Amino acid sequence: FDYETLRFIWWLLIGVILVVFMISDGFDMGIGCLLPLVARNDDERRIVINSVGAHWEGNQVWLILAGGALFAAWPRVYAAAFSGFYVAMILVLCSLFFRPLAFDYRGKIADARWRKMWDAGLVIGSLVPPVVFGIAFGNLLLGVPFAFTPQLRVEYLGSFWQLLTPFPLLCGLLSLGMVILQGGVWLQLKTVGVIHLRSQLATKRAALLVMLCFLLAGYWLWVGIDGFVLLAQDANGPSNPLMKLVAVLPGAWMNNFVESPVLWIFPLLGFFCPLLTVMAIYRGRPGWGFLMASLMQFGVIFTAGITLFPFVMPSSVSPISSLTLWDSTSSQLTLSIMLVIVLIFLPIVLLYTLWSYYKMWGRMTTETLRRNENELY
Amino acid sequence: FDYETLRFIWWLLIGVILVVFMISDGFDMGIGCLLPLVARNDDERRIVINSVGAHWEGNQVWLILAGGALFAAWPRVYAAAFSGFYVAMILVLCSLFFRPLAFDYRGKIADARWRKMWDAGLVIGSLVPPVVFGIAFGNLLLGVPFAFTPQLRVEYLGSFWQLLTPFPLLCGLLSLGMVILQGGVWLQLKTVGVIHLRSQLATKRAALLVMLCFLLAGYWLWVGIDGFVLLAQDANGPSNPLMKLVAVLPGAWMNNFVESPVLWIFPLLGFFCPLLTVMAIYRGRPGWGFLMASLMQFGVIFTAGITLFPFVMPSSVSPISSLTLWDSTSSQLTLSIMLVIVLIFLPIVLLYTLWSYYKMWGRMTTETLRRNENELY
Amino acid sequence: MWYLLWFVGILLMCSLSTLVLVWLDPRL
Amino acid sequence: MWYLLWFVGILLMCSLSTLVLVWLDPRL
Amino acid sequence: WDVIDLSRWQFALTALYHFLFVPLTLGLIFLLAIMETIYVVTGKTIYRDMTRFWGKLFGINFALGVATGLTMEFQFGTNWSFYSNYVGDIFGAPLAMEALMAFFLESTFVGLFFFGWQRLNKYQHLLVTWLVAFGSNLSALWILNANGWMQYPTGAHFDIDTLRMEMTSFSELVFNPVSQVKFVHTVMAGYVTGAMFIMAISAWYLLRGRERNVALRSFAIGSVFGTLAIIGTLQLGDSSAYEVAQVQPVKLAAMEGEWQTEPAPAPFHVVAWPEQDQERNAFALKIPALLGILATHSLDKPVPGLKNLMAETYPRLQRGRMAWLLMQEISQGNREPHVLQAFRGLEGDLGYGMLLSRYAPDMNHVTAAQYQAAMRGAIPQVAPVFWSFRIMVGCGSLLLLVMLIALVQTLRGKIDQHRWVLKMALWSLPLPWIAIEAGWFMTEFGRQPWAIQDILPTYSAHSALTTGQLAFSLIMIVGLYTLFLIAEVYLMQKYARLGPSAM
Amino acid sequence: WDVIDLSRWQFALTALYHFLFVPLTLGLIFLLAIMETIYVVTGKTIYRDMTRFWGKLFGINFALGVATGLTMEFQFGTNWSFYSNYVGDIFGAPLAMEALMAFFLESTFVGLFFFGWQRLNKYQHLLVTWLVAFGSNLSALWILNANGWMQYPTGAHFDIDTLRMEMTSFSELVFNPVSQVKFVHTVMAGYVTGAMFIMAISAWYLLRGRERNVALRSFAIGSVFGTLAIIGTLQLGDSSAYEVAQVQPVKLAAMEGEWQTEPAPAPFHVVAWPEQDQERNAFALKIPALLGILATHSLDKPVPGLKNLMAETYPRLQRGRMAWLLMQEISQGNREPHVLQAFRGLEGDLGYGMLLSRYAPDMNHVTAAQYQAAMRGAIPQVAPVFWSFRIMVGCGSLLLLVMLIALVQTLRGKIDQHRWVLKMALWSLPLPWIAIEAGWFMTEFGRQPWAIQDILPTYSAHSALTTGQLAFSLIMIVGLYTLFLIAEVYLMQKYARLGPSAM
Ligand SMILES: COC1=C(OC)C(=O)C(C/C=C(\C)CC/C=C(/C)CC/C=C(/C)CC/C=C(\C)CC/C=C(\C)CC/C=C(\C)CC/C=C(/C)CCC=C(C)C)=C(C)C1=O
Ligand code: HDD
Ligand code: HDD
Ligand code: HEB
Ligand code: HEB
Repeated sequence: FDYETLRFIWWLLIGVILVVFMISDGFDMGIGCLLPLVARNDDERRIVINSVGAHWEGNQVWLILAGGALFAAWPRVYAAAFSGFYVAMILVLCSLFFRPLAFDYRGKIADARWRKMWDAGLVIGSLVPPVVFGIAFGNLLLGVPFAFTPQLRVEYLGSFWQLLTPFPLLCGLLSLGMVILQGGVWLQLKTVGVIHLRSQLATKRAALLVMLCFLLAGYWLWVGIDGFVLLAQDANGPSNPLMKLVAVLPGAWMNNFVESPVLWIFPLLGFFCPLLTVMAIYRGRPGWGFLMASLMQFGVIFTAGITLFPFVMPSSVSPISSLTLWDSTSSQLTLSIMLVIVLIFLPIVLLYTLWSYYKMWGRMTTETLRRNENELY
Repeated sequence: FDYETLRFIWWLLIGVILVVFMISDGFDMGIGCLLPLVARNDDERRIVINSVGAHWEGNQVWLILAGGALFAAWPRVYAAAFSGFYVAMILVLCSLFFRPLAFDYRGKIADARWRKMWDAGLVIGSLVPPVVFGIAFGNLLLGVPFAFTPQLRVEYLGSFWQLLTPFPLLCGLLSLGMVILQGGVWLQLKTVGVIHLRSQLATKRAALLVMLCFLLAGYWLWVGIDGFVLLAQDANGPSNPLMKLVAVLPGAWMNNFVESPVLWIFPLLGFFCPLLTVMAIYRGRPGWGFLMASLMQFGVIFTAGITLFPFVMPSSVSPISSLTLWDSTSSQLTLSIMLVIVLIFLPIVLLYTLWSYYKMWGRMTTETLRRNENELY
Repeated sequence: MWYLLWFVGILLMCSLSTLVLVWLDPRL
Repeated sequence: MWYLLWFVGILLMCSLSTLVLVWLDPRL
Repeated sequence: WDVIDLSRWQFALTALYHFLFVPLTLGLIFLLAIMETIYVVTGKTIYRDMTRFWGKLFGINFALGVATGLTMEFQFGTNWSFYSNYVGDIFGAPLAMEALMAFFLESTFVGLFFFGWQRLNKYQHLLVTWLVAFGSNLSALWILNANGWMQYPTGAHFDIDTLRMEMTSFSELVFNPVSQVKFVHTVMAGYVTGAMFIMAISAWYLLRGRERNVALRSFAIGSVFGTLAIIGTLQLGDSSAYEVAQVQPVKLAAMEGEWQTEPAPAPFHVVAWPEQDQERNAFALKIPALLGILATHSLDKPVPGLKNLMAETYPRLQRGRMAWLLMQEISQGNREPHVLQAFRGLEGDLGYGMLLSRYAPDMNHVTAAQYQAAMRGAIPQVAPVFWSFRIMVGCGSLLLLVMLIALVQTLRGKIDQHRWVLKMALWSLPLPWIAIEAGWFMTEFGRQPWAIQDILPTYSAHSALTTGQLAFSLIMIVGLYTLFLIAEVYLMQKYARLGPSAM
Repeated sequence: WDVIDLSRWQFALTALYHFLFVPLTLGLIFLLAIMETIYVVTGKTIYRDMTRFWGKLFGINFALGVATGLTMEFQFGTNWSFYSNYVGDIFGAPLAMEALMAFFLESTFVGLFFFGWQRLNKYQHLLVTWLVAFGSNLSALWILNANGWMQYPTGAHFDIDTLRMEMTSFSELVFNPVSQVKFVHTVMAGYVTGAMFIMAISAWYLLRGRERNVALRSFAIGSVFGTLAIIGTLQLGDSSAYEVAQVQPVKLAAMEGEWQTEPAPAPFHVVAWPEQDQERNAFALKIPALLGILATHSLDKPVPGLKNLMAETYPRLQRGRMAWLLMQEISQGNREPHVLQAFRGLEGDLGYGMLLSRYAPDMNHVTAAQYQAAMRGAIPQVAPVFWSFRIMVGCGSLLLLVMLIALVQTLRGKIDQHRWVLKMALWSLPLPWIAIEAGWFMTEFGRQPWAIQDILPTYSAHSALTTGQLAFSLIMIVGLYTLFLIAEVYLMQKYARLGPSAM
């Protein structure tokens, strides 16, 4: 495998892993965020929690897989991103703390205060991570204030508060809308009753919010934010971020779509998928709605990736030392080894996760919860 | 451990192993040889066979242990002895062939011809090996016709028929008497009835034969056979048989006993033990008789060893190249390793063999055989 | 080669515990 | 180190056969 | 406090807190598999109740284990930016592969096991439980492989173009001698922890008349598993000591408190006070010809002392200074043929160059005092390592004795006939945790002057963070971990007091 | 016939005849231990009848195994005097230790097991059976350790004073890489043989309505044990092939029929006719890039050919000629300082010196024709080794397939539902014996020009015996072995036809 082809393949693999994690933990965090907005009773909260209780661990593990894949394929991107967003990563870790404990502990105390506290913890842990990830992505699209020393050591020249500009906040709101839409669609797929109607209404509202936010982000990126241009870079050369030429030009983010009109499908797909899934939900076919929601996640993520195709976390303060997909990559040997390991094991993982979903496909009604009230949490 | 001390310790260990094997396989082959001379009926033959049926394997394994110890500690002695006595070793192997098959097969066919054939095979396999071992020992005491080339390669300058001089034949008869006496004492220890009386008579006759043969051998060695004298030899030097000075002098075999009068106990013990065991058998105490028989075996073997203390298989044709205990020995490292392995494992072997004897101490009467006639062979 | 040794050893420990419990269950 | 591996492996095979026979005996 | 020390303390607390719940999971999942296997084979329904009751506690511990795992994962990027950027090309493969295979297996099938009782049959449930156990163990396998590569680098070469160490051979990266022994040892220690936990709870039940059916079977399983696992972990601890002696003489010298090289019958200290102001021990209790036999498996093989190691590293310090100067010249774009040829030599001492950089403000001119300071800093604090090693060995011996007594009582069929046996089983509950924490602390503190052994010191591997920025995270995680530990221990106590009869 | 060839044929026949009964004992004793363990655990008396019935046949085979063992033991001294005198200092330790420990254990406890049914309780009887199995396996361990040292000498140095090779390090003598793999492989092959024997007899019983209680349990035990053992023995066969490739390239080249060195994707022949008049194969069927992957575990590692090996041994032949001249000068008492200093160099080629001594009447002056003859004789007959290897591999694959099918049928609980499965189990009975004899023949014939690899050729290791003296022994042992084989096979057939119901 050629080094340039290997790097492009691993970039695509990172995109696919992010899409799959987004789908899974997105319906998970949609359940978490719709717990207070839909379930007005303790029984309803128990139903919605047990809807994803069995499979939530296998969805969270996708986040760990994404972190490990970043640490392996793109150690520079991993280090710079998790060092600059130190407070953000601490916040997301504190949020993800509650989800296992909230799932496994709230059903073991009869007191209402304990259940309320753990429900609040679960809601926080399902709400904060998507918003913070959206903020970080928006900052990446805007330019992270960091630079590299002549020795490849990364130092940060910013604070957490400087990441709270309106554009990353809008991106975080968009991510929250996407995850709550995914959770609402999953509720359509499992729950039946008043929860079904409330989840349908929430899904329609989330789809409208996602469409409006995506259009606003597109306009703002078109007319508000300048972009980075990779003038020259050795695709097959060593991963040395310093050895590059890059200049900042207005409207550079749209160059990938203008040069290749075939790439316009991803923004169009990600924009029109929420409408299609709303139509499917109103048509009474939750399966096609879930497929449309998954396509929405994939299209939005890959649109974001294509907009940043030659740049991964560009640096605003220093045009040079901005990490790319060509740079910030491990050596060819370990990259190929990781690629072959992924090709060997990932299909098996998908196969047995699908088998686990198949064996646990029963609907979560009130009578089923009441029959197994002792064990289900 | 000093090299000379190590070699002397291993010589003593070889002597002890030979004594133990002699006791065990001696009572075994005494059973084998007294099978036709005592058991006049199929039931009696079955009784005497099952008397040592369980423990015979653990007695034969002593022969393999002696062979391996010779091959390890004294590779030169092993090679020369088993090459010069090629026909003798073939005969003893053919004799030992029958004993396992005779034990395990004669009880599985109802025909009398099969039982008679396997009884004859067992008698041959219990009779030939002691006689051939006695003949070989007598030839060693007389001088094996072999020599060493300047390169340490051994060639034989004799034939099997030349080993049939009267003195080795007398030694073989003495060995046969010893083994049949041991077997008769073991029969006294286990069997009760007419077999007991016949075994007592056979034991008395065997003791008389052993005493007479030992006295005749002593007289013949005193007045008939000249001996080898080790003038000079490097005790701690390398095991090179060529580097030695040795001359043949009449009456040299008695030098060890004359120089050290304390060594006369072994011949006296080996001569007076058969009388003591006959007295014990006539006194009705088979245990003391067995102890006296074991002391007889030990005393006779160690008398033979002391007579050949500085020479192991001397060569008659060539005074030089006659193997000794100082020469014909492995290196110090492997000798010490074998010694420590023996010191570790041999006591455990003795302990669990004694435990096995303890668990199988029941007398072999006719009623016991009849109760378990289906399984016992 | 300690990985295969550990695999065989843990399976051995599991089977030994299962056998001991099967033998000992009536005796309790 | 194959000696210890063989020891653990043969004990594992013995215990696996014993367990399979214990499970399968009523089903025969 | 210093930023580097604060980050080290944060990682220490996070790792200890995370590993307060990992060995319990490792042991308990296999004991649950044992109970499920017995239920499938014998057909008796008692073992199903046993495995349900123990799986409740297993899930209670597993939730917090998962919670701490995320922080353990992200701490490398949050607090060790330079370390990650330096060693990622070789360190990402185990971390990524573990999450790819073992974490996926355990995460999916733990939910399938908890919620698949009614749907899956007995055989499918047993297979799911076995998959959970194997995935949980393979995750430890890959993590400990990464840690072993940290202890003993293999298949690693520095690259001027990327200013980092890149993977050279995956085969020797996976099968390095330290990693295999470390993995087997830690997994056996986790098995011992789980078995002792089961035995302690069963003994507490048997001390009263509350439970006698579940308690006896659970005690028997725990006793047999604990005896086998304690034998295995003692053997693997001896093997790990041999590997440390072969690979990291400094760590072994710190463990045994050996300052000066001594003849082959080297006396093994059992009690000493390794003061560092004077390079010697205090009121040492020496057993002659003991440490030399164990460390070298023979005689006539002297064990190097700390003073000799420092004396040997002094030329390594000079070569590292030269290498650091050459590397800085290379990085500044000064492409000279002489510099390029010279950097290939003395390339493996760059870690000592970084040590001098920490201990010498000016690299070009260095005085003897700076070299002395670097040599003093080249070794860890001997006393904590020595005492941690002694505590771990003593607790391991006590575990062996207790589990042998328990096995003897179990095989006799009279478990509850002696109150003192049950009391000993109960009071031995904290000992596996104490021993395992002490052993892990000794392992990660014996290599103290090195984030990677002889490659990258820990001081230079830190990221660019301020005191307050790190203190906020430290306070937040410490408070959350304290609250979570209180809640988890309360739930564990409550459901151990409740008993299997409640469900 | 020649004396050396006659002695080689005698050893061949004796070894094959002895090993016609050893793998059966090795497998059957452990299967008896399995049956006894099941009887002790479950308590059902059916397994006691099973173990009695199978122990009858076990003893029938064991008697003849013991009978042949004595000749195998004494043949070294009777027919290989020079070999023993040359390598005893290193070869006696395994032979003596085996008889000291394993032979004693098995010999005592086999009688204790046969005659201790009524006296010893169930637990003592089970312990005795386990001791018998472990001793029987340890004997194979030590014997195969000796044979592995023969295949790959280790810890051996020539000594001028004793004109023999003396032991240098016991630790590496015991733990040599070839010996461990050979031991595990042979023991697993014996397990496969025993399991297939049990399965074949059980299938023969099940083909009729004679037995259905003992037969089904015995078939299940045999199937499970055979599947596990066949997996183990295939893995260990691959490991043995790797070890042979690493240590003895000549044997590997003979096995694969490789004459000329070829690029890294070396095609693995499956069918060829290795003619020796012309150093090439005939109508070869080559699978590209197959043998290189298996032999070297990677690519870019070419496998040497026979021609290259001969070309490399030619300088070794010259050095061996020099060494043999120097050694003969030393042995004649010619103590010259120059000779003493020169013998230390080129000391390890003395085996090639002995080869030249065989192939050159005059050592001082040697022509090119004699060197060519020695080079031709430096390699074994390629065709028998090649065909033996192919036969062994094919029979192993067939065993794997048959035992997998048997295991699948057993786990389903429907063993007798298909007649063809039982017929396949029956007709696969001779296959383990064919494969094991072929593998042993290939092992002991691939090193043909060497009694000890690169140390002592087989031709010079023979004793000083005449044609008639050896022919008498050969005729006697051949006749006795033929009669004993007839009797043993008749008894085995009779008691397999009789069935367990008779007793
Ligand atoms: C003209 O076309 C366009 C529009 O109009 C139609 C737009 O509206 C827009 C604006 C739209 C957006 C900015 C929306 C972006 C998409 C989403 C889902 C919002 C961001 C929130 C998320 C949760 C995304 C998922 C991200 C994460 C879980 C991790 C975020 C990264 C962190 C913490 C640091 C590590 C860095 C990375 C993973 C970067 C990896 C590299 C990439 C190129 C991104 C990934 C994608 C690929 C294909 C590899 C664009 C860009 C456009 O091109
Ligand atoms: C025993 C070896 C071991 C060690 C030293 C560690 N872990 Fe761990 N970890 C486990 C073994 C383990 C496990 C057995 O896989 C756990 C225990 C409880 C659990 O849920 O899985 C766990 C959980 C766990 C998880 C959550 C798994 C999931 O929910 O998908 C992650 C991400 C990590 N660990 C990562 C780490 C990292 C990055 C460590 C070092 C910095 C670390 N662990 C130390
Ligand atoms: C499997 C490995 C193996 C091999 C290659 C050999 N043997 Fe063997 N031998 C056994 C394994 C064994 C055993 C398993 O220990 C036997 C099988 C039947 C028996 O009674 O023990 C046997 C019996 C046996 C006995 C009889 C044991 C006794 O009654 O005390 C002796 C003395 C030997 N062997 C010696 C040898 C020698 C010197 C061999 C090579 C020249 C040899 N065996 C080949
Ligand atoms: C608890 C339980 C336990 C036990 C029993 C043990 C047992 C032991 N041990 Fe141990 N360790 C431990 C826990 C432990 N351990 C840990 C945790 C660790 C860490 C990890 C590894 O493995 O490494 C160790 C490790 C270890 C080490 C190091 C290694 C490395 O680092 O790699 C050493 C030296 C030891 C010693 C020891 C000894 C001598 C013994 C015996 C007595 N340890
Ligand atoms: C029978 C059964 C069996 C089996 C299955 C096997 C399987 C196998 N195999 Fe084997 N082998 C054998 C039997 C066998 N085998 C024997 C007997 C031997 C000899 C001994 C040893 O081990 O060595 C061998 C050995 C062997 C060798 C050699 C080694 C030495 O010499 O040391 C080789 C190469 C082989 C190959 C092989 C392969 C490739 C396989 C897979 C297919 N093999």
